[PDB]
Amino acid sequence: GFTGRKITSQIFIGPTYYQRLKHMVDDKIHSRARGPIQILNRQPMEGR
Amino acid sequence: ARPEWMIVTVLPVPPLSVRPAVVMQRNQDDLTHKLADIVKINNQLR
RNA sequence: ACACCCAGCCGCAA
Repeated sequence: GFTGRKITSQIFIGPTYYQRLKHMVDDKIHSRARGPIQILNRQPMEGR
Repeated sequence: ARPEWMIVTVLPVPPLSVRPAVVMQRNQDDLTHKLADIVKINNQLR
């Protein structure tokens, strides 16, 4: 795609069935900076 | 440490930091309920 | 100047 030169090997091509999974990149990202604090432990709380 | 100290005759009551209580957005911690039962039975026996 | 209490259970991620 970049060079335009022929790829020396021959790539195996064809349609196939893929699926999208529940596990999202947006749902799994998480960052914390001195936010909410647990009442008992006086520590950071349990998850995003 | 002494054997008289080792057997218990006065029970230490922990502060509310040990046994926090929170209102729903006043529920008591279960340790608070248990030590309340302790002092209730102590008063009954008294 | 924030607002949401906790136990239990279950499913699930690598």
